Amino acid sequence: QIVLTQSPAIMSASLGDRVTMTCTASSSVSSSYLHWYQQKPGSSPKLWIYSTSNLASGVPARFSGSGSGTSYSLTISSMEAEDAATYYCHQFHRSLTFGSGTKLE
Amino acid sequence: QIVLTQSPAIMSASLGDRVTMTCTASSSVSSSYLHWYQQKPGSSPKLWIYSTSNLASGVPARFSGSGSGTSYSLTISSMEAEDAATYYCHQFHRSLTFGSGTKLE
Amino acid sequence: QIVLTQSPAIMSASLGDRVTMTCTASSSVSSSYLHWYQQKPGSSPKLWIYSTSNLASGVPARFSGSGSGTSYSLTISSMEAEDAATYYCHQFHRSLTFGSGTKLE
Amino acid sequence: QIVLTQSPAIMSASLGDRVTMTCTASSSVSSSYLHWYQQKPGSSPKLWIYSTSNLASGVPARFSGSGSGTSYSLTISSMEAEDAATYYCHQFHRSLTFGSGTKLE
Amino acid sequence: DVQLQESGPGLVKPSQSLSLTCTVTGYSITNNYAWNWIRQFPGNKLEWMGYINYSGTTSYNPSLKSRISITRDTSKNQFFLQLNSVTTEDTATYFCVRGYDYFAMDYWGQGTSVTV
Amino acid sequence: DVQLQESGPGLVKPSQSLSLTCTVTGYSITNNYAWNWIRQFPGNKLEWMGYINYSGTTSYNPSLKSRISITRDTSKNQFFLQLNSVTTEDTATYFCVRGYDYFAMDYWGQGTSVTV
Amino acid sequence: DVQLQESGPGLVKPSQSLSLTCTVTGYSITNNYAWNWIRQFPGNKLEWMGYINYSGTTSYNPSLKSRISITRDTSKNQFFLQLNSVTTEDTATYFCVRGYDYFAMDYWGQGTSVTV
Amino acid sequence: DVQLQESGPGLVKPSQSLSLTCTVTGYSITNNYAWNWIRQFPGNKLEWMGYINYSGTTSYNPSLKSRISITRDTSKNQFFLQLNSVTTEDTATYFCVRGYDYFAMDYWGQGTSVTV
Amino acid sequence: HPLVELGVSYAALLSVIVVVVEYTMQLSGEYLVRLYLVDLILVIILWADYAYRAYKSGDPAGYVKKTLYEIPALVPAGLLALIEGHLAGLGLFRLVRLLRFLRILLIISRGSKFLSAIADAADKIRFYHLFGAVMLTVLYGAFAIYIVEYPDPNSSIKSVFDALWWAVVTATTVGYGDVVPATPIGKVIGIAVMLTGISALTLLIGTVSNMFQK
Amino acid sequence: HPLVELGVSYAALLSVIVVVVEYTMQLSGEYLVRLYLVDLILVIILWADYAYRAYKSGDPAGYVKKTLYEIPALVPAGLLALIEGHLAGLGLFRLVRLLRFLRILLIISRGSKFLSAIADAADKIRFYHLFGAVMLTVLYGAFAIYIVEYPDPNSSIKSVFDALWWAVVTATTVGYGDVVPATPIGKVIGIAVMLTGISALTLLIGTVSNMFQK
Amino acid sequence: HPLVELGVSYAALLSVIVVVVEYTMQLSGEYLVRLYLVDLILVIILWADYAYRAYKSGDPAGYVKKTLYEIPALVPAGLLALIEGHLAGLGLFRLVRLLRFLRILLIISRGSKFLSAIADAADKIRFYHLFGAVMLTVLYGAFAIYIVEYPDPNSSIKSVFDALWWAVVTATTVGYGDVVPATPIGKVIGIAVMLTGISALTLLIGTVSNMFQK
Amino acid sequence: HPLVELGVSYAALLSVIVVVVEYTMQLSGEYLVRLYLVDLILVIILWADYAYRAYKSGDPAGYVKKTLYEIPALVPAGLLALIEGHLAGLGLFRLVRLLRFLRILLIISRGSKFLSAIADAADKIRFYHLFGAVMLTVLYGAFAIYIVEYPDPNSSIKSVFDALWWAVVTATTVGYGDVVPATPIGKVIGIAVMLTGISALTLLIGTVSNMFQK
Ligand SMILES: [K+]
Ligand SMILES: [K+]
Ligand SMILES: [K+]
Ligand SMILES: [K+]
Repeated sequence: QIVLTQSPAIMSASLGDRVTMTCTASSSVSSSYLHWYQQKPGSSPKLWIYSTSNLASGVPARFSGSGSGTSYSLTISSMEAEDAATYYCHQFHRSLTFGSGTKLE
Repeated sequence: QIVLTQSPAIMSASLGDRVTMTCTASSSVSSSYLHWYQQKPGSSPKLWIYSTSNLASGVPARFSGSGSGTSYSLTISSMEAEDAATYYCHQFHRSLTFGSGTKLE
Repeated sequence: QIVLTQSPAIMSASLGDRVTMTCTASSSVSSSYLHWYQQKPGSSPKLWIYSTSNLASGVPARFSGSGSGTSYSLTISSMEAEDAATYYCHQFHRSLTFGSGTKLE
Repeated sequence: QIVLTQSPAIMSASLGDRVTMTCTASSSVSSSYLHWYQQKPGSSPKLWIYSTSNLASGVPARFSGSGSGTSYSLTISSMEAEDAATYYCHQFHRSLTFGSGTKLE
Repeated sequence: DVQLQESGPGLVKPSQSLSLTCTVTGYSITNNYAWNWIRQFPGNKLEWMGYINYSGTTSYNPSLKSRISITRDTSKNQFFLQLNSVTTEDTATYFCVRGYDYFAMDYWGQGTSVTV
Repeated sequence: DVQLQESGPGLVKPSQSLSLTCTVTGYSITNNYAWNWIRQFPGNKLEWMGYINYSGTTSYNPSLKSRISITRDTSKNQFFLQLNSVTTEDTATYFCVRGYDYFAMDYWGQGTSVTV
Repeated sequence: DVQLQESGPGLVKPSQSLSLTCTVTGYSITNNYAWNWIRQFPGNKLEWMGYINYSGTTSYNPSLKSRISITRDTSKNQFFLQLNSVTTEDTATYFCVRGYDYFAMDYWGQGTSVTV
Repeated sequence: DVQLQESGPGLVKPSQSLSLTCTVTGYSITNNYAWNWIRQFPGNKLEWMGYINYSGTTSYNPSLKSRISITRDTSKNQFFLQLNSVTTEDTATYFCVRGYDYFAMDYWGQGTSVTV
Repeated sequence: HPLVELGVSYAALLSVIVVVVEYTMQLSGEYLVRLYLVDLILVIILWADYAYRAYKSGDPAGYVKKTLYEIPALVPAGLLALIEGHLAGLGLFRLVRLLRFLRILLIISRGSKFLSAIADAADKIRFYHLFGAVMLTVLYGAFAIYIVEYPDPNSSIKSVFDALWWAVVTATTVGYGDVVPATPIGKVIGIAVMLTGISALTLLIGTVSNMFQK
Repeated sequence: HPLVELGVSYAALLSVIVVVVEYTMQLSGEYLVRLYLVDLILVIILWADYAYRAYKSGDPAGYVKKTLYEIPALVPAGLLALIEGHLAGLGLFRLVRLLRFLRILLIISRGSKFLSAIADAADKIRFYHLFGAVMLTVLYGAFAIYIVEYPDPNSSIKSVFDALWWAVVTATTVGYGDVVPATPIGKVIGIAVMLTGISALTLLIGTVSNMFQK
Repeated sequence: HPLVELGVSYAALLSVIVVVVEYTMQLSGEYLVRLYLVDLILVIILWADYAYRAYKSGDPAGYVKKTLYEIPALVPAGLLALIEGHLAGLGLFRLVRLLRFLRILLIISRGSKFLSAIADAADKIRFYHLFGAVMLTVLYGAFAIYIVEYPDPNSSIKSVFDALWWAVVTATTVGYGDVVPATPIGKVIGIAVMLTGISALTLLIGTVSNMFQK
Repeated sequence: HPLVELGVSYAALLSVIVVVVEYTMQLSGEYLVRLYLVDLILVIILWADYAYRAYKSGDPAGYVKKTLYEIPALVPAGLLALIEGHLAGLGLFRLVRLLRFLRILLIISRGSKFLSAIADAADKIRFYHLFGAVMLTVLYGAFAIYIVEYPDPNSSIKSVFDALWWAVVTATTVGYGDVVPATPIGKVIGIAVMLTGISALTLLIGTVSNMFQK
């Protein structure tokens, strides 16, 4: 039932900088049911980080997730021309929900 | 149940005399169920007079029966060499019974 | 239940005159259930005017019916040698009934 | 239930002497249910004297049993090289039981 | 083109029941309308006795009911008039008629004379 | 043509039952009338024992009942006399007879001599 | 080889029900995991509607429940989305996804544009 | 010419049940007499355990009852000894015998050594 | 071994029933009484069917005899043959024949005549015919208890009705909480009653059922 | 011979039942009433099926009429034909035809439409169809006692329910200790009731059972 | 999910019955006891059949022994074999043979002799033979409750009769308002009793019915 | 024409039952719950079969686990799958597979293993399997009244037992004078209960009977 806050709703940076994002759940969660999906506008959604730390098979090791209790992150190390995507973070406590999407520019 | 008395138990006479016999029932009877049977010693019994007056098909009109209430008779008119037979009189009130037999000599 | 009065019970007139009859119901009726039958003595009855204002198939337009509430008529315009018939008027309020018959001569 | 005492538990003698044994039941018995079995160590037991006074089919007449009430014997007359066997005496009053065995040497 | 065809006895002794039979042709006793038994006394008067209908149900003249009843031959296409204990008054003519809309016999049978 | 044909033993030891058999010819044991078993003692006296009838039902002498009974061979056309515990008194002659109207044996069997 | 293949209409009048159809290939709707119907609003937001599962049982979004339901074609291997009384807000994009472990759609359908 | 034929294991661990099998030839376990299971301890002593009989019914040694039972193979002609929780004391030799008149095993089986 | 004394005592009770039921057979296997109650019930129906006209047909003696075709019918069934008994007993064997023809004529009349209203089905007789024994037995039953219950003091069973009720009730598998033997003896024979009444009353409903669907 | 008086008196009681049950037939052999309660019960289900929305659909008159496809369905069954009676009686024979088409259309609609509730073809109609007569009879029965029990003073039977209960109960072979005729007369007709209710109620459970084997 | 606790608790009760009924089988599948009550009931009939002459045959000891052909018949059935037990137990195995011949002779005598009561061949034995198990079970049942009802304080069930009554009654589908377990435990096992008694008591009436069709 | 108002009112009551019974179908046609109570009752038997050794096997924890071959057996039936629900709900879909194999192994073990004691007959399952639904329904029934009877003031029905009793009793055609709905509503649904319980409970005894003769 809890709501999600993917700040910044929108944000920018440049090639090389350690990009960061944050999923702040109004209420507690569960280190397990916390996942991250990357969406390239126009295309279809795609899971990117599941269970906080591990990444999808088609994901570059450059990514890393950090969270617990009320906050979790999608931290990186360097951007590209690809990373320009709307990253979403959904949880599953009472029911299912999603976030605003820490859009990357 | 009543008993019968065929007097005389034994008796005689001669050819020509109007032979007579009497059936005296200890108790009342019924003009109907009163019958007379003639038996020639050695042979088999044979009905002779039924319902007081009428006679068997093989009986000579010389016979006649007279009775009512407590007494009935087998009166004749003349004997023969045949008539020498033991005449019986049976009744049927409660059950069936017979008489001593007004034996003729 | 109610009774009917077809006056005149008997009446005359002759070729040309506008013959008239009248069905006077002791009680009210119903413009619908009011009908007129014509009977030629010897033959069988024959419906002639149904539902107060409309006539049978085999009936000459010369006829006309007028009634409402307690009285109805079978008015004509001219007689013939045929019209010489006993016209009846029956109604249906509580049950079924008929009239004395406005006999024509 | 009752117990048995086959004395001597062990005993000797030699060819010629009238060997003797004794079954002393702590309690009374029954001349019938008293029997004597002979066992040659190594082999299998073998009934030898049944019903107090009568012997088995394969038994030499040299044997004889004497008993009643509380005591019974297996007396002989002469030993052999065969008789060298552990003779047992069992009874049946309440239940079934056996004896220590009047071992022969 | 329809047509009722009445037929029947025409003479009986008092207390004896009257049995009338009227056939129907070119139609059916089950379609629509009702079926009547309206007699015509010697006084040329008309007295409606009763009716059975397309469905079956029936109703009689409130006076005669205590002494009558009616039926029909669903298969052969006919109806039956039954009057119990026929006295003298019953002496009259009989008719079977197709009770058209709002009740109005639109087809009459020729006729039958019954004497008592 | 009616004719009873009695037959049977004619000698038994006391306490032993007596079994009599009488056939019938020219008629039937079921039509009408009754069927009797009237014996004749050595004293030429006559004692009626009992009867079965055209239908089947039966009745005996009020004294002997306690020691007798009767039956019939519906098929072969015969009836059966059965006396239990035959003492000396029973020594006599036996007869089977057609019990005609108002009870009157109108046909007698020849006879059978029974000794005890 | 798992692959969801979503398909459907994409235009309807209010109060009218929406009927979506998504096929599945290289797998089965009965093995394991759950099957979702998560739509993407014009605001690129994502709202999960509900899911049926390998067994059959289902659960929806606590808000939409009052106006939705889902099913499946056990034989042809497909599931069905049903929304009753589609207002304007429902205008968005639709997606069917394989709900992998701990709930994480690990396979998405291309997409379908629904207009209201 | 009769003859009992005993056979069986001869080694087990404590608390484990002992299952003995003795066949019979030249006779039947249902005719007459009783069938015993009398063991011989290491002390050459003899202890009768129990018996089944020609009919079937059985009785055991009042002490062992709480821990034993017996049966038979009515068809194959054999009986079965069953002891539950075999401790050390049970270490001995076993024998099956034909219980002749007044109880007197008139036919002994060769033997079997069981160690615990 | 003690139970054999207690257990065999039960056998005795369980044994009587074997007869009470066995006897019930020897009372329903009579081609007579069975076939007589049937022809007496069909007429009782006429005893109120045609002899039930208002108090104006129940006053004209002339009109009942007037119908000399019905009089012989509205008479009995076997209560005509019942008389035959007090006749044959009085050796009036002659008169017996005439009365035999009367029953013969009556069975052809009623039998065939009634079968005129049987135009519906050929089984319109197999029914009652069966309904008979079924009922007879129940009677016999009610009577059984009647004897062993009527005299009893505080025994809910009194009239032949009350004992008859209990019969049907326990034979129709219904049973309520009103009719029940007080003396264990009644309860005893009861075990027989129902053991019978049921089985039979069932063969009844069996056809009743089948006939019901047509 | 005295027993014939006592024994025949019983025959009379045993005789009435023959009619009470015979009559029960002439009340369930009507292809009508039977086929009318069925089409009236299926709709009562709709009377709470579609006309049972919260107090917001039960206020919008516009929306009930809105569904002009259901209104005709949620009307009666035969209570449309019932009217036809007060019509034909008033010679409105013309209007009769139109109303005849309405019942024709209604039977095709409901009949076929309802048969669309899959998983059972021609298996689910034989059911209710039968459930009808079965129930009708029980009714007739309850009514039978109703008449002869309602007026009685201390008679555990009062309402049509209480008399109806006794009916089912004694027809379902159940019977308790609450419902039971006080006047022997009720007990009488009862013998008929159960003699019927049972046999029928059984033919019911017969199919109920078989069908239940799914 | 809480219901699984409450719902499974029911399973337990529903489970015991599975045994109480299963056990009822292991008590009627004995070719013995079954075939022993039958030959003991047939004789109890003789115990009052031939040993019931007035007080003048009941005094002559000489005449009972006089009929040395009946004495062996009017003795027991198995109460002769019952003895065989106290014999074989006492190893009198020799004497066993002789007593075995006695039962052999007795079964040929009675068996064949009794079968001489004409009009029913092989039809009358299948009856009682079956009547046996049927009754046995009911007994076992009555006994079941007997144990769990006799001790109870205010428990309408007392004697073996009262507990036996309840058995038949609930097994004959009758049931009244007198016999009923007070302790829910009795009510429990009861569910088993009837689950059994009925099914069996029915197979009984099944043949009773068919046979009754004569 | 007034009766149609009174008579149709009855139709309504007669109508509800049509559903209460129809619904009873949609509760016994589940290849699941049916096949789950069966495998849970067979184990409850083991819950007292092997886990009922004296207070010396009920103290050694080591010996219960010692038999690692039974532990999996003496666990549940579906109370293992019940858990699967609280799992799939928590998307632990991975763990679901493993637990699916456990039920698969358990059904092969118990199924075949138990059928080792089935050497007697192949129907030793068709029985209980059927005994299930039969019982389920009765439950559903008892529950039906339970709801509409428990709250009622002076209502002889209280516990789930008392309401359960009434169920069996009225479903076994037995019925006494103790269990009976006070509120006419209970009496109502009851008509449905028995209309069901009976038919089913009969199909039960049907096989019980047949099986009884072999
Ligand atoms: K009851
Ligand atoms: K019942
Ligand atoms: K009952
Ligand atoms: K009751």
